[PDB]
Amino acid sequence: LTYFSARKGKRKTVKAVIDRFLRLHCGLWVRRKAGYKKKLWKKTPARKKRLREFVFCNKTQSKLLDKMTTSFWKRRNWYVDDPYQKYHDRTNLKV
Amino acid sequence: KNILVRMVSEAGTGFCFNTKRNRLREKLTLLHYDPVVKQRVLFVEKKKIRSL
Amino acid sequence: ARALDLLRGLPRVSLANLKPNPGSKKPERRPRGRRRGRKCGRGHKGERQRGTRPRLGFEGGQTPFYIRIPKYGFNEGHSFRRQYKPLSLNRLQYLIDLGRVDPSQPIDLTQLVNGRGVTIQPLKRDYGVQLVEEGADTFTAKVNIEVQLASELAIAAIEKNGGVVTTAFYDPRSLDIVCKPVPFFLRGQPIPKRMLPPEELVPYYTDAKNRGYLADPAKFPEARLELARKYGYILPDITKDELFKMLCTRKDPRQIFFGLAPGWVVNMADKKILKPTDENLLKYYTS
Amino acid sequence: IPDPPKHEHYPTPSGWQPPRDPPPNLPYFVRRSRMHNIPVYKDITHGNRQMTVIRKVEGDIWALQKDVEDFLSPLLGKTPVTQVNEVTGTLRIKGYFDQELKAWLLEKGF
Amino acid sequence: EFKSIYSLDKLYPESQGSDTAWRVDIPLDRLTISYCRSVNSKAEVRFHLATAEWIAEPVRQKIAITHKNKINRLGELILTSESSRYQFRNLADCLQKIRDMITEASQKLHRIRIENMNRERLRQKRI
RNA sequence: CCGAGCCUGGUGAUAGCUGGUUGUCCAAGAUAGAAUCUUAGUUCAACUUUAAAUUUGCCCACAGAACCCUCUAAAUCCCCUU
RNA sequence: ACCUCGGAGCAGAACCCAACCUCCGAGCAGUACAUGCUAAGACUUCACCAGUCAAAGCGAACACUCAAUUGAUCCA
Ligand SMILES: [Mg+2]
Ligand SMILES: [Mg+2]
Ligand SMILES: [Mg+2]
Ligand SMILES: [Mg+2]
Ligand SMILES: [Mg+2]
Ligand SMILES: [Mg+2]
Ligand SMILES: [Mg+2]
Ligand SMILES: [Mg+2]
Ligand SMILES: [Mg+2]
Ligand SMILES: [Mg+2]
Ligand SMILES: [Mg+2]
Ligand SMILES: [Mg+2]
Ligand SMILES: [Mg+2]
Repeated sequence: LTYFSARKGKRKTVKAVIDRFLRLHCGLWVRRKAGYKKKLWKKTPARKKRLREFVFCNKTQSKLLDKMTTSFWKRRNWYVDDPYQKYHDRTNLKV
Repeated sequence: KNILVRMVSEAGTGFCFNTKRNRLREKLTLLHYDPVVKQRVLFVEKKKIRSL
Repeated sequence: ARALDLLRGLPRVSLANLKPNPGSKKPERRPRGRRRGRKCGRGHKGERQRGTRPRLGFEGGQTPFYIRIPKYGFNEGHSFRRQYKPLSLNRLQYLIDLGRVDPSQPIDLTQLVNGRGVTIQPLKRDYGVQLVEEGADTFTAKVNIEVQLASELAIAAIEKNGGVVTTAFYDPRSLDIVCKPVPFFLRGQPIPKRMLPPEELVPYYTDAKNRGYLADPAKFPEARLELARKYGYILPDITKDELFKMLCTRKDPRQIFFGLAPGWVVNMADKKILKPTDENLLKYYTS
Repeated sequence: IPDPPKHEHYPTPSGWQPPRDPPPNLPYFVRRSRMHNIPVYKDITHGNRQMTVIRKVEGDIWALQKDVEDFLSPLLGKTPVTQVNEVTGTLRIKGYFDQELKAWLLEKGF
Repeated sequence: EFKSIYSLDKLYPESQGSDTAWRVDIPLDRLTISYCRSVNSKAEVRFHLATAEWIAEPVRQKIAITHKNKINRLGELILTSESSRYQFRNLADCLQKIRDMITEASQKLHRIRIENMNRERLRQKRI
């Protein structure tokens, strides 16, 4: 990535990550399963259900995605009707 | 020797499913579940999507 | 203090005497000596050690994780999304109790911001304040409040105590102006008229249930009564209250401030208001 | 910041209670913040180390440490592990006891 | 003082009076309301069904028959909501339950049925 | 010093390759792999280091972990107590 | 000739592990047409990506056989 811009001298976001991932404020990243739109005719209903899921990422994956995005993408957003609003905060988490 | 075809329901319109069919056979008419009308209804083949 | 008594005996504090607080200043490490610098933390010779290690996200040739995942519109129109800062009834009560906001006067965005109860960022696409149901119980305050969004339960809580809640729209420009009036006054430009809600937001602000500012006032009584029936409280009669005039008072649409008409110039230095006289200007500002 | 207005009944609906006049006769005094709240704060470090701090402390802070230990002993069974910062007048406690300590300092008259 | 073309008097000509906006069937006084901190709060609503004049006589009779389980020793109908953090919404659910109860009065089991039928068969003898 | 002259500039070209990388003292510290135009390299895991939180970790005893092929051992996993 | 997947020599007995080699096979097909929807807990080809099993529930009826029988992102 661009650590320092030529114009502003600022860290840049990788726009690929924004197109593919959602960041929850708590630090988790959400993604679609790969190949969920692909060749559904030859796939079992159980497998199709597994594919049609929003899944969280590894610690290592999360750390990668954090570095590849600026602080703007990590801010608390109060969207008017956000389907992922409840998932922004963690409850009853011990260590 | 098999082709993937689209099956469209007569009722609960706008719902369809894909099934494989022998190429040399006639057009399929099936009785399949429709979630829009929440019942089993008749489906007809409209066109062949691909050949597998 | 005992420490000041200690100071009395000690030599005078000078620029010679000073030191940083322990733990504040970590030692700087530099590649000199047996330990810190021979390969200098860089390990054995390779791509990493030469300093030419490939970009973040590159997996050495394998299709990268971030690329492998399909695109989905999680952030499709994040910028064009409207955002509303939540103000709990709990927080509102706290502000009233601590005297940060004045319930005797109408409570607005300016009043909330001046009380520093809420922080509104006009940029970052905040469209104002959302009143939320949190702290509905143990809210005992009679207020005339104007918010951009209000939940059913929050409206019920306000009305139970004999208060009045209204729902208003502020466009980005007027929202900036209303939240920070003093900087705007220093800009020199006359007060603009607040633009009407976008087409999609019009039905919300014209609904009596939401307590919209553009809604029919004749529709308000039965709306209030139905809300009272639902949550099982006797609906207070506002007319009987001596603060009826205060509870009634609302800024009409196309008016940012309570006593200031659009088109007026505030001259703060000499403490005066300048009003246009030209027919064209008056027609423009009134419309 | 405006002075909080006088209420006929305390505590307020929000739960706010003014400091006792005259101040309690104790070796230590805990001063309110600018916003007239008890200065007890939760703290987290390493994402697992949970702490509570009492901040604006004047006088004998060691007296406060002993009293805090005595208060928290029945709740924990064990004596709470604490740090005393004489310089800054701060007392730090391992674990979250923000609500308990706030209530305690309120009843003590701070 | 200032009035625009989008002022409410102009928008709605029939509504002009200030009081018009602020002008004013279960009796809440009759009902007894209690709150318990059971996390979701708990609200309990109790009222004497027999002496409840606001409900119609045949409706009382039908409610007593249908909802006999909720009836106390003293004859008080008790209904409870523990579905919400806010006691407001809990009270609302209780009141709605009362409304639905009145309405329904106005206008798993297979196992039990077989057991009862079998009991009847065994009873088939004379003195 | 011509399989494409020389000079200057771009240019501090690029080099997963070669060579080098400068005070003192102490401490912890070694060999499962996967993918890769990939095996002179890199990314993830494994191991290693630090700090923090909390409870178990290791050693283990009875019991327990398949037939088929007609054979098959040293062993291993699991595991209270200690 | 080979590069991907499945089986045997091949870890004699949890798992994993025999490069190179010597052999075999796979790149389908058949029957359903609820091969609907949803959801505890798990397994996992030593990472990731992928892949696998499944209680309960809703709706039906009175989550197929086969060792592999397969292909991410973009884009159209
Ligand atoms: Mg060394
Ligand atoms: Mg040397
Ligand atoms: Mg190296
Ligand atoms: Mg080397
Ligand atoms: Mg170089
Ligand atoms: Mg050593
Ligand atoms: Mg390749
Ligand atoms: Mg190579
Ligand atoms: Mg190399
Ligand atoms: Mg053991
Ligand atoms: Mg694994
Ligand atoms: Mg292998
Ligand atoms: Mg089932």
